[PDB]
Amino acid sequence: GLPTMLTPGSSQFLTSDDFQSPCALPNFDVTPPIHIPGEVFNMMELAE
Amino acid sequence: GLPTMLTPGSSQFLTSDDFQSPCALPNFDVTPPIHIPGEVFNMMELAEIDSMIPMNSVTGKANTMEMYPIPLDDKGSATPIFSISLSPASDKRLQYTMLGEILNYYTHWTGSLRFTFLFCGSMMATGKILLSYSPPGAKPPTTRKDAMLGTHIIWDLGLQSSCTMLAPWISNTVYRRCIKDDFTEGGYITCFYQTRIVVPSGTPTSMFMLAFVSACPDFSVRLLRDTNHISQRT
Amino acid sequence: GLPTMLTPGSSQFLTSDDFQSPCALPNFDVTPPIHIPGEVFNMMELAE
Amino acid sequence: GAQVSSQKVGAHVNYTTINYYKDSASNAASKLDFSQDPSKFTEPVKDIMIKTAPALN
Amino acid sequence: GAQVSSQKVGAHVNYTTINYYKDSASNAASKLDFSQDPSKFTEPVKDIMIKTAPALN
Amino acid sequence: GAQVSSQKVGAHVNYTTINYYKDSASNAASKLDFSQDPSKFTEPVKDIMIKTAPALN
Amino acid sequence: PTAQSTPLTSGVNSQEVPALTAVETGASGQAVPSDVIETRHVVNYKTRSESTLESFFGRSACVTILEVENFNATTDADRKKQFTTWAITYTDTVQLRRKLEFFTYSRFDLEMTFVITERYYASNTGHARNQVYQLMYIPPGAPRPTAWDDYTWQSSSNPSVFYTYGSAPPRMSIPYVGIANAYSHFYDGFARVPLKDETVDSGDTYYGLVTINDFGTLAVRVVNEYNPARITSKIRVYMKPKHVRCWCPRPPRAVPYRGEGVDFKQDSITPLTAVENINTF
Amino acid sequence: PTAQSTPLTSGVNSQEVPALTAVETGASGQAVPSDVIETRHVVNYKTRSESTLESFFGRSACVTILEVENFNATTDADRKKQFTTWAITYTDTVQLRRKLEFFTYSRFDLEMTFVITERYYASNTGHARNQVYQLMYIPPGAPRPTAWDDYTWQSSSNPSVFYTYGSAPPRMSIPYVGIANAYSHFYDGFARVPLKDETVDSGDTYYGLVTINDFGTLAVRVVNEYNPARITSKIRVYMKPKHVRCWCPRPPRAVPYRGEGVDFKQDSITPLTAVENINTF
Amino acid sequence: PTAQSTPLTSGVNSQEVPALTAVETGA
Amino acid sequence: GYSDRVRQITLGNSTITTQEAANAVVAYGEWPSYLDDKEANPIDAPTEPDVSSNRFYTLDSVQWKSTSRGWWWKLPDALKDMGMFGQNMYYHYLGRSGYTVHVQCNASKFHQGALGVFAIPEYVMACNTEAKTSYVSYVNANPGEKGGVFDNAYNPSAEASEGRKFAALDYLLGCGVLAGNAFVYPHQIINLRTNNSATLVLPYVNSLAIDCMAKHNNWGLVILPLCKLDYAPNSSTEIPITVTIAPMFTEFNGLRNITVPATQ
Ligand SMILES: [Ca+2]
Ligand SMILES: [Ca+2]
Ligand SMILES: [Ca+2]
Ligand SMILES: [Ca+2]
Ligand SMILES: [Ca+2]
Ligand SMILES: [Ca+2]
Ligand SMILES: [Ca+2]
Ligand SMILES: [Ca+2]
Ligand SMILES: [Ca+2]
Ligand SMILES: [Cl-]
Ligand SMILES: [Cl-]
Ligand SMILES: [Cl-]
Ligand SMILES: [Cl-]
Ligand SMILES: [Cl-]
Ligand SMILES: [Cl-]
Repeated sequence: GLPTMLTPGSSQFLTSDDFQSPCALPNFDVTPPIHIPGEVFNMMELAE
Repeated sequence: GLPTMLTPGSSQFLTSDDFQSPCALPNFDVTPPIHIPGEVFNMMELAEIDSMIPMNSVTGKANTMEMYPIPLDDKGSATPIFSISLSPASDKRLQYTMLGEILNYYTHWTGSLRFTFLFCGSMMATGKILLSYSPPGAKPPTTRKDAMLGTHIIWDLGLQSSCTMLAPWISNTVYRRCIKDDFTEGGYITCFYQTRIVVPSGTPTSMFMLAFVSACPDFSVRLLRDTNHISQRT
Repeated sequence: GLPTMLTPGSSQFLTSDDFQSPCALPNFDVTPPIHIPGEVFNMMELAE
Repeated sequence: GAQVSSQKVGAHVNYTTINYYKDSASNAASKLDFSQDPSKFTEPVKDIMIKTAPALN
Repeated sequence: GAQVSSQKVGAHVNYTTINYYKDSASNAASKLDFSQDPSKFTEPVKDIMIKTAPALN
Repeated sequence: GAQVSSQKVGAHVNYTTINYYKDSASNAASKLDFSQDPSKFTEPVKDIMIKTAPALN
Repeated sequence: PTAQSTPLTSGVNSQEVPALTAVETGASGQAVPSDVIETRHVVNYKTRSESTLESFFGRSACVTILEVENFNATTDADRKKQFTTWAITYTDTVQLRRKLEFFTYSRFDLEMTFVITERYYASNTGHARNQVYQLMYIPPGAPRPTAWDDYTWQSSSNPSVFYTYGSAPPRMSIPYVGIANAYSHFYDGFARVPLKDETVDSGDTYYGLVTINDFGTLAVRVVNEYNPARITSKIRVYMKPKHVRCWCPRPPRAVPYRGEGVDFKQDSITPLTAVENINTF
Repeated sequence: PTAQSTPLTSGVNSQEVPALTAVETGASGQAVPSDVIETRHVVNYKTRSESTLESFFGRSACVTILEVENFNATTDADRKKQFTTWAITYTDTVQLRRKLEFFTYSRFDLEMTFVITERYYASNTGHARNQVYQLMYIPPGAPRPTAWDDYTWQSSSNPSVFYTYGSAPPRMSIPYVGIANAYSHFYDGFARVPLKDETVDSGDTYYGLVTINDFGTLAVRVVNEYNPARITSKIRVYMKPKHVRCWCPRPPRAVPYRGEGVDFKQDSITPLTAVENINTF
Repeated sequence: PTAQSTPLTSGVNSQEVPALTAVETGA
Repeated sequence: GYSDRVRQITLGNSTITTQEAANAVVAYGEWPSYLDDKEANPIDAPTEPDVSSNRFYTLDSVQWKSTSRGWWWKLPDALKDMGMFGQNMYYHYLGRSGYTVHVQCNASKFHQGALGVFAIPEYVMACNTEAKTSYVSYVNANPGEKGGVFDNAYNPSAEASEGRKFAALDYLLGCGVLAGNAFVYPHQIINLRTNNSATLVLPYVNSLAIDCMAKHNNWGLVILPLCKLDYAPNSSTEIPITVTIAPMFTEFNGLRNITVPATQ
């Protein structure tokens, strides 16, 4: 194997992490999107 | 998965490591920077600033403002005015200078040291003063005739108030240690009246000078360490 | 994370290994080298 | 396969991403989307209102 | 995405860095910055002082 | 950043190295150095000695 | 870039007098050895790499020690031992604090690392399954836990790290989060202006950074329910400033601290050891 | 590059006499087989790869064994068992030392690796939770611990490694840290010059490298507080010189060491076993 | 993209009255 | 003809001359300036009072004696009651200012002594009770033009309520650091044999572009006798030290009714 060395943080679950993960339902065909009125992109839109 | 194999060191926490780690506050918008005066980039910038040596830290004067001024008078004694070893991290008087404090976060130092003296007598006081640096390995100088055989400067008191004596880098090792150590001893700094201080009548016959120390541009430090100058109970 | 799989040998300390490891004194400025007489490169030089 | 993108700036560069999985659902967070149109909620009026003009004329 | 930079020399090369995270705060240490200007602390005087000249004329 | 070098031959190729650390002290072993000059120890004489000639003439 | 080389110089007999100056000007001495002695040429290959700010601060330093326990708590006092909260600061310890306080202002990102250790409280109560810890960062305003298993730990928005005992020390980066353009290590002021003839108390108010600083709270619990064996844990918190800038240097702390402020203690204000004589080598 | 091939040569009858020389000159014998016998051609494909300095020194060698314990200490002696300090050296063991001492001077970076092992002191005092160790490098001048839990272990500037029992042996690299341009394995001198008529003691002073060497101190503790079960640990320290240069070869150590110096022991200065006769095959 | 910057502006004395509106409109 | 010893400074309707100066310090090498649009924060059009407020104000003089341990002031506190500067300061929530500080002390060619004159950013000082930390009253922290004095003794109070003032211990610079290291701060020395004045030009220094002047002092001004005053014919003689300070590049935001701080 490729020699590797684990660093601090290894195996932790940080709730604000941003990693990839395997999909439990591979090659699932999501329902096609349609246009719905009232899309929001930013909470500051609501603050205005 | 990609075949891998863990090596020694795996899972350790080395406090001087330098790794990436996930951010707890992703896509956080930091406050924009603005220019602030007095930015510092290197601790050696601070080491090049003059700070006052507590040269007269004798009993009754140590830990008072009177620890700094070096007593002078018009009597022309042959006894040295002050004497101190070139041990800038460990000496009882140099360790608490700004340079000394910075040195105590490091293990090794190298370069030339600058000693600047400010005469604070009256304008009517005149005098000539010998300032000497004797590299180590011989009898420590306690008389002017031994001191003047080393590196030295004769300072004439006058309109220009201050004189700089250098302890040039003269060492066997490439670095000295920031501790008291015979192998990396630095030598001896002394001071004598070359003539004497002379004053006319109606003038103080005793007065002071202030001594400052700073690092030269050839100076550098290595090997970060904890200082012995701060602690706490547990 | 990148999917990986540990192989035999993982976590062992082989005394003849040859791996990188983190430096305890980062950005340390080593004493400059100077020429010293009598450099040796191979134990067989001494055997001759 | 590698995508190189700008990082969110810190106190004082780019970063690299490779997708390892065949399903987009496995991917990390969507890239920052600064899109907005507050007017669909703050001013959903049929006839344009010019601020400097009277709202009712 | 890979940056190749000079290493700090040892007893007797280059190294490679790739940033894995979208926030610069996650990055390893800043590269060595040898910038300095001691004069802002050691000589913050309005009028230039030439060493070889008298400080006060 | 990757260096490709010849391996030491076995019973019957090249290998790849990337340095991961900013200090050269962190690096793996120095590459094989076959330098030698036994004469500095075996024949450190001022005047050249030709083997086939008399050592003392 | 290297520290300064020394040029070859001989003597002088001249109206140029670099040895004299006037430090009344506010300038430090500037002369170097070539100004006052004969020098050889020496090429200086040495660098100031290890005294850059990044190098000086490039260490994880312990800033506090927290304690939490896991056991069947039947009193209010024992229930409060099942979790702990800590106002985030660097003033519980002295070493990193003193280094930061060489400067008035700073700006940096932060690497936080944790070391978690356990011991058995006693040996006649069986054993305990491996424990998972939750370390939750509670920004100012977010609800603080009053019990180890209350609703706050669901942590929908606060960052939490779940750490499994025996795993590598957990670690995360924090951006520069100051509400000013730099952090202030010293603040010569107050949080509000007391006004003429107001009825607000002026006898028990404080001064300086303590009146304005708030970096939130770290809350820690053992996620597991109790075993028959009581387990006591310590959590050591480490901080490393990285991507560092600093401004406005200061003399370093010369005497012991006695709290979060600059105050000093009467029995500990004599740092110098007196020398026998002014002429002591 | 390979070791020398042998050329095809026949006999001679000549005034060229490579078989004779004069080693009084300081030159070793130089003749090779083709100078004194008839030889065939043999192509030599073999190399001196494994006797380069890097190859000769390319091993992690144990240089010391340290001990630390974790238990409820109620006496000064037992409190001192909760941590240990060790002046860093290669003279506690003999094998690496002897190899280094083929040379007068060296220059290398160092890989340090540690092997940490535990056992229970007894079996009637329950069990112990998994332990974390701190190994702190204390450079000369930095404060040394007097207790396992004093302030020095916060290690703001000293490098420390925190190791979790059962994990891979911890490891770090150290640069060439000598204050000279090479390390000296031998130093024929003193740390200071004793001067005429001085009152300094000359009866109890030492000689050689011991008077000038100082590579700092390794301090080790178990970070955990005590369990009811006392745990005793050993820490084996390993050194591998890498990126190696050496100068000025020496005869290797022929008799047992008896300390850090070159001194020898009266009962152990007869390395050769006598042969029965000068004619013994 | 950033939040809105503020332009340099002085005073007014004008028939343009941006301070008044009519929120009955739903705006 | 021109000399490092002779200087004129004019700001607004005020001028200073000195014939025994020693150059002048510009703190951290930076002259004060107005706040740039790219570093701005409050968005209201600021008041820039210019000559009405950016001018020399002379404080009450203090007396240097052989027994004096030193003096301190804070800025903008020391100028809070000074003409239109004070009015602009208190009518606004926010303000920023640089300064020209001119310290004046003449004697004779037969007197001796040396004053260290230091400008210290965020000059936080120790309190005088060990029952609390950071326990200083607003009134004691903000003495105004009278400033305060240093002492060579530390005598913390028996009761917390009586120690809500600074422990201005000279050799610890009133803040737990050694006074010999104060030279890391912008400074000059008035050494009586050499010079009779010190001049320091200070930019605005803070971690913010602009701040609440009534809450927060940006600079401390410290005058310490490094070498005691001595005069052979009368060791008990006293000579004045006079401090004159001009705000520079003043800028204020957040106008409302006037701030009137508590006085007791
Ligand atoms: Ca309108
Ligand atoms: Ca000059
Ligand atoms: Ca021959
Ligand atoms: Ca150079
Ligand atoms: Ca010269
Ligand atoms: Ca061959
Ligand atoms: Ca032959
Ligand atoms: Ca904008
Ligand atoms: Ca105006
Ligand atoms: Cl939960
Ligand atoms: Cl559970
Ligand atoms: Cl600790
Ligand atoms: Cl513990
Ligand atoms: Cl006032
Ligand atoms: Cl009031």
